[PDB]
Amino acid sequence: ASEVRIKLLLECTECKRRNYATEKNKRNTPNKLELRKYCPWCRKHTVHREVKI
Amino acid sequence: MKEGIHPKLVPARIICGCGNVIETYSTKPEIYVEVCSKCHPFYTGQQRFVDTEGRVERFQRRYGDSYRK
Amino acid sequence: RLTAYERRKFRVRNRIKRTGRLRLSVFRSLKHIYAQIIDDEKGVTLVSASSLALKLKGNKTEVARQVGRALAEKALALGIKQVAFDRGPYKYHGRVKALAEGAREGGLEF
Amino acid sequence: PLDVALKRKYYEEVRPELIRRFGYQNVWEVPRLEKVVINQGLGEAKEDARILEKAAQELALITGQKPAVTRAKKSISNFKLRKGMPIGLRVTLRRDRMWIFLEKLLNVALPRIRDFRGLNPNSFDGRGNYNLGLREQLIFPEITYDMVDALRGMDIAVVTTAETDEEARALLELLGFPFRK
Amino acid sequence: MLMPRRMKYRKQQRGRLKGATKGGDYVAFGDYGLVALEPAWITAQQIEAARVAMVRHFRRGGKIFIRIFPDKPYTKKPLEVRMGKGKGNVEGYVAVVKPGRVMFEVAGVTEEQAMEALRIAGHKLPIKTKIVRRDAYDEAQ
Amino acid sequence: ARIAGVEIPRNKRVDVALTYIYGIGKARAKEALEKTGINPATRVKDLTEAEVVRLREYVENTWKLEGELRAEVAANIKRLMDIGCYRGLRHRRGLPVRGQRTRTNARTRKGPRKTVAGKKKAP
Amino acid sequence: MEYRLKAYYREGEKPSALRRAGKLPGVMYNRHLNRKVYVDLVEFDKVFRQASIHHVIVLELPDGQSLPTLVRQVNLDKRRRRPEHVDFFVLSDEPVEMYVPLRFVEIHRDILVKVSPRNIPEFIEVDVIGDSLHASDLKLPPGVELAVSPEETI
RNA sequence: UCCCCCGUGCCCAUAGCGGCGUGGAACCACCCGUUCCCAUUCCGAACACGGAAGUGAAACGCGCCAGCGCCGAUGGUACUGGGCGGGCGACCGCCUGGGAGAGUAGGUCGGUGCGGGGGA
RNA sequence: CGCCUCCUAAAAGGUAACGGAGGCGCCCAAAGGUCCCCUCAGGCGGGACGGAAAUCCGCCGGAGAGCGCAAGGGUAGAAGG
RNA sequence: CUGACUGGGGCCUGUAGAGCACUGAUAGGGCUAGGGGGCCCACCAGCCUACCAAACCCUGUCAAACUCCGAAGGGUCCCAG
Ligand SMILES: [Mg+2]
Ligand SMILES: [Mg+2]
Ligand SMILES: [Mg+2]
Ligand SMILES: [Mg+2]
Ligand SMILES: [Mg+2]
Ligand SMILES: [Mg+2]
Ligand SMILES: [Mg+2]
Ligand SMILES: [Mg+2]
Ligand SMILES: [Mg+2]
Ligand SMILES: [Mg+2]
Ligand SMILES: [Mg+2]
Ligand SMILES: [Mg+2]
Ligand SMILES: [Mg+2]
Ligand SMILES: [Mg+2]
Ligand SMILES: [Mg+2]
Ligand SMILES: [Mg+2]
Ligand SMILES: [Mg+2]
Ligand SMILES: [Mg+2]
Ligand SMILES: [Mg+2]
Ligand SMILES: [Mg+2]
Ligand SMILES: [Mg+2]
Ligand SMILES: [Mg+2]
Ligand SMILES: [Mg+2]
Ligand SMILES: [Mg+2]
Ligand SMILES: [Mg+2]
Ligand SMILES: [Mg+2]
Ligand SMILES: [Mg+2]
Ligand SMILES: [Mg+2]
Ligand SMILES: [Mg+2]
Ligand SMILES: [Mg+2]
Ligand SMILES: [Mg+2]
Ligand SMILES: [Mg+2]
Ligand SMILES: [Mg+2]
Ligand SMILES: [Mg+2]
Ligand SMILES: [Mg+2]
Ligand SMILES: [Mg+2]
Ligand SMILES: [Mg+2]
Ligand SMILES: [Mg+2]
Ligand SMILES: [Mg+2]
Ligand SMILES: [Mg+2]
Ligand SMILES: [Mg+2]
Ligand SMILES: [Mg+2]
Ligand SMILES: [Mg+2]
Ligand SMILES: [Mg+2]
Ligand SMILES: [Mg+2]
Ligand SMILES: [Mg+2]
Ligand SMILES: [Mg+2]
Ligand SMILES: [Mg+2]
Ligand SMILES: [Mg+2]
Ligand SMILES: [Mg+2]
Ligand SMILES: [Mg+2]
Ligand SMILES: [Mg+2]
Ligand SMILES: [Mg+2]
Ligand SMILES: [Mg+2]
Ligand SMILES: [Mg+2]
Ligand SMILES: [Mg+2]
Ligand SMILES: [Mg+2]
Ligand SMILES: [Mg+2]
Ligand SMILES: [Mg+2]
Ligand SMILES: [Mg+2]
Ligand SMILES: [Mg+2]
Ligand SMILES: [Mg+2]
Ligand SMILES: [Mg+2]
Ligand SMILES: [Mg+2]
Ligand SMILES: [Mg+2]
Ligand SMILES: [Mg+2]
Ligand SMILES: [Mg+2]
Ligand SMILES: [Mg+2]
Ligand SMILES: [Mg+2]
Ligand SMILES: [Mg+2]
Ligand SMILES: [Mg+2]
Ligand SMILES: [Mg+2]
Ligand SMILES: [Mg+2]
Ligand SMILES: [Mg+2]
Ligand SMILES: [Mg+2]
Ligand SMILES: [Mg+2]
Ligand SMILES: [Mg+2]
Ligand SMILES: [Mg+2]
Ligand SMILES: [Zn+2]
Ligand SMILES: [Zn+2]
Repeated sequence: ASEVRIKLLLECTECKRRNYATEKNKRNTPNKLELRKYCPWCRKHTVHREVKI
Repeated sequence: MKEGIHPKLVPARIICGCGNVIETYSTKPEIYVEVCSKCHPFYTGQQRFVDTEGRVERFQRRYGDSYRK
Repeated sequence: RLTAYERRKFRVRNRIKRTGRLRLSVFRSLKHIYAQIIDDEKGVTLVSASSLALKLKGNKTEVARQVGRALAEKALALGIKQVAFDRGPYKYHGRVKALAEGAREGGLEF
Repeated sequence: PLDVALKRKYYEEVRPELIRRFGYQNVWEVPRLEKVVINQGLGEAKEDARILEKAAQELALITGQKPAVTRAKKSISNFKLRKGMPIGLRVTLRRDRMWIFLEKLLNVALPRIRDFRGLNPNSFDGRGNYNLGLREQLIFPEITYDMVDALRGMDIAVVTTAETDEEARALLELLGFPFRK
Repeated sequence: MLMPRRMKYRKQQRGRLKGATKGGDYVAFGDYGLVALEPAWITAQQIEAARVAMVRHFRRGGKIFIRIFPDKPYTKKPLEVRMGKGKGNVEGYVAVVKPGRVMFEVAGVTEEQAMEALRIAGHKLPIKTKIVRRDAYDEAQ
Repeated sequence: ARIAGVEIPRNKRVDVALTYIYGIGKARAKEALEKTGINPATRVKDLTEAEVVRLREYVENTWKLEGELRAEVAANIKRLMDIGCYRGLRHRRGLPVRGQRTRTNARTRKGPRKTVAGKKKAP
Repeated sequence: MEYRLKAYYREGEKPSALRRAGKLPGVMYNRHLNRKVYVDLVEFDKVFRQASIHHVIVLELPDGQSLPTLVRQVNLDKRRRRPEHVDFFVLSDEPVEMYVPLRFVEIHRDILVKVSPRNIPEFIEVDVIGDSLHASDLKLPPGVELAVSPEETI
């Protein structure tokens, strides 16, 4: 990690729990990350959005 | 061939100044040209045009043998 | 010096062999199509089928589907059920694909 | 396939003569055209006017075939070149479209060349293929002064089944390639 | 005097002097040679001293072959320092020479001239040496 | 490339337009149009392709032009150098050939001034 | 040529023992045979110093055979500069590659040649800063083959 | 069982490179086409489909040849486990058991398993 | 002064000195998953601008290229494109 | 009864030695792109080079961080004393 390469949380769009930690380069990828991910609460795959860590 | 990206080749007739006519295929239906194989100096015999000169010089000069003997 | 043909043949076959299933290999000539189910551990062929042996002629694809059915018929009879399809240098398409369809149609599992 | 004047000439006039000149024993032993490859070296479009679809479209007009792009294999400081930059157009002509292009080339294009006095006898591959370079693209019949932004030249590869220079020369000569010596 | 034009590594560990020479044990070029009887690190300045001795005896005549090359860096700490603090600086170059090695050969000169020259050369070396003549044994290798 | 190897400018008169060809001065322009019977005052845009080829055919066959003329001019200069007369020597060093002074001027042949230090004066 | 030299057979006699008693251990072989032999050192030394690998040496075996050989290999002792081992190559009718001396009428004392044993020469003449010749141009007395590359510099 | 071809393995150059020669009935390839499925950062080149007039030219298969490559003894030596001596040292020697590499002789222009098609 | 690579290290592992040499404190949303396809550097020859080196063609070329960064190992029957 | 040690057998290894196929070092000679220098010449190219210049070949060598090779031994498992 660094200033350009930040740490981030992935929040399930449906039930709103954060389920995943990961990183991105906010210069290369300034958009909030959106990834389909299995949500343990919803028990199904859901679009997850980047959230501030 | 791939659809959409290529230009159609159609029957076409290319016409030269020397009255030559060429039956071929092109993107354009009819095309008019200043020169062709049939009339180009290098192609036709040796049609040496204006220059028969070779080159002449120097002692084609002559004119004459007048300076005395 | 290897050809793209051989590399492709080596590549898909190597991947196939690792699973350890019996190998349904398929050869496709300009005229004909051949299939033999192979035990790579014993290096032995258990069952075979081909357009040439069955003396079929016609639509190459339709012929392919038939030799596929033929292979399966002899196959289940020998107790053979599961298999891994080896397309080798060929795309999974057309004649090769029709043969695979015939083998499946016949009751082969893959 | 279709009838093209140069193609027919190859089969009825050129093929018998070649057997006469060289005495092949097999109908495949005798020289053939394999393909013609055209290349616009370009790279004038490396940075400035970073896309010249103009050269592609005009090349598409001449051949009837849309060229594919070629990108830099490596970065080169001196050429102001970054690896992967679009710096060329190449189109591969085979079969009818090869004949048609060669036909107009020999009949009208080469004669249009400035101060043209025949091709270079020495430009043979050594392996029975030939290459020639053009500096203007207006030399072709279906390209005119009105439609052009700037002069672009090209490289032309004519590839034959002939093993040797001697066989390939006779073929190209018999087909109508005009050589200076 | 002789030394490697460039090197992959600046310093080498000292290592050993066991055994007879690996090779170079037969006359290769000239007629007469000088062969080592004892193992040593022969220095660049030693090699050059022997060569120039030979050169002077010939009055620039004849041909001299040098069949050893000093490619081993010789390291030494500066004077009056203590042990440790890294390896010393490279101060010269040596050639590892084991018994049987033909160090020098001469040719195009009389037998009397070669013998004496090779004798004077031997006196510049820190080892016992022998003078040899080319043999069928040499030419057979 | 309309004629000869060059594209003479449309929207100007033929007699003028022909001059843009290397090897045709105004004099050969007037004579070519007369000999082929085309109006000297007609804009290039407004010529029948019949007029075009007639004018074209004449001009190329009557005189040597463009590249060929340049080549023939080149051979002449080359000849002078190789023999090599004083005239040929002048072409070697790129000085005037026709007896002009070189203490001054001659800039057209010599090119831009390569200024150089002069002679200093006392104090 | 030619030279003759007494030879004897050995089996399990130690090489060190043989050499300590003045004998040179050796082997003689060809396509058909291979035998463990030894020769007297001082005698061998007399012959080899003239025969070398250029001229034929005939081994008078104890069993009465008189076999035609070429010396193919002589292993030296690097420390003492003395021969440790000899390889006698038994000649037969088939062509052999060998080294044949050169007489200048020099980077090469001799030259490598594939010649029939019946036809083995003893001389090859070469007619004579920094000009030189390349083996290709050589004399080549009948039944003889250049066994190098004609590029090779003499 | 034996010969040929087609698949597919195994040994991993004694199988390779080159130079010759040979084969189309069958098989295979090239080939004939590009309607159809599918395809080309362009190209029916490739991938693919429909074919069967032609040629074994290319490819492939099969033979020959040792120029190269590859393999490679026997003998001898280096080194050495273990046991002993010598030298001020650098280092050297003996006993017993093991034993290279290089090079020499030489060898190789493959061997073999299973299935299919054809032939005797 | 912690970590990585090679050597030292005495052919298992491990093995020291203020011994001989380098590198890390990052990075990538594609530089990750999978499917399909493709094969390098270099050398000679050929080709407008065009060069030692841009892109194009042919022949040779088993890996000497490439795999973000040190080094080593691995690797085209791909981990490379 | 498994132990140290020992017999047999399998597998793992890259040292001693050697070698030069890789990475580098390297002596003499040949053949050779860029020339140094050269009498010429520049109008435009040529020829020698008792010298410094890749690759290639021949002869001959060197290496802890080179290996096409490669021991004795060593390690480990099994059976046995
Ligand atoms: Mg996480
Ligand atoms: Mg990321
Ligand atoms: Mg998930
Ligand atoms: Mg929970
Ligand atoms: Mg965030
Ligand atoms: Mg079409
Ligand atoms: Mg049917
Ligand atoms: Mg079928
Ligand atoms: Mg298959
Ligand atoms: Mg015929
Ligand atoms: Mg040529
Ligand atoms: Mg060709
Ligand atoms: Mg035009
Ligand atoms: Mg030490
Ligand atoms: Mg000292
Ligand atoms: Mg020291
Ligand atoms: Mg220290
Ligand atoms: Mg020191
Ligand atoms: Mg030594
Ligand atoms: Mg001394
Ligand atoms: Mg003496
Ligand atoms: Mg004018
Ligand atoms: Mg004046
Ligand atoms: Mg006697
Ligand atoms: Mg001796
Ligand atoms: Mg003696
Ligand atoms: Mg020999
Ligand atoms: Mg086969
Ligand atoms: Mg098997
Ligand atoms: Mg053949
Ligand atoms: Mg034939
Ligand atoms: Mg063949
Ligand atoms: Mg047939
Ligand atoms: Mg037939
Ligand atoms: Mg269609
Ligand atoms: Mg053939
Ligand atoms: Mg051989
Ligand atoms: Mg050969
Ligand atoms: Mg060997
Ligand atoms: Mg042995
Ligand atoms: Mg021992
Ligand atoms: Mg001991
Ligand atoms: Mg022993
Ligand atoms: Mg022993
Ligand atoms: Mg033994
Ligand atoms: Mg051996
Ligand atoms: Mg040796
Ligand atoms: Mg031997
Ligand atoms: Mg044989
Ligand atoms: Mg072979
Ligand atoms: Mg086989
Ligand atoms: Mg055979
Ligand atoms: Mg087989
Ligand atoms: Mg069989
Ligand atoms: Mg059968
Ligand atoms: Mg049968
Ligand atoms: Mg270790
Ligand atoms: Mg452990
Ligand atoms: Mg990556
Ligand atoms: Mg992907
Ligand atoms: Mg080139
Ligand atoms: Mg340009
Ligand atoms: Mg690499
Ligand atoms: Mg770095
Ligand atoms: Mg017990
Ligand atoms: Mg135990
Ligand atoms: Mg034990
Ligand atoms: Mg033990
Ligand atoms: Mg060693
Ligand atoms: Mg080396
Ligand atoms: Mg060494
Ligand atoms: Mg050493
Ligand atoms: Mg080592
Ligand atoms: Mg070996
Ligand atoms: Mg150990
Ligand atoms: Mg053990
Ligand atoms: Mg064991
Ligand atoms: Mg027990
Ligand atoms: Zn949820
Ligand atoms: Zn015309």
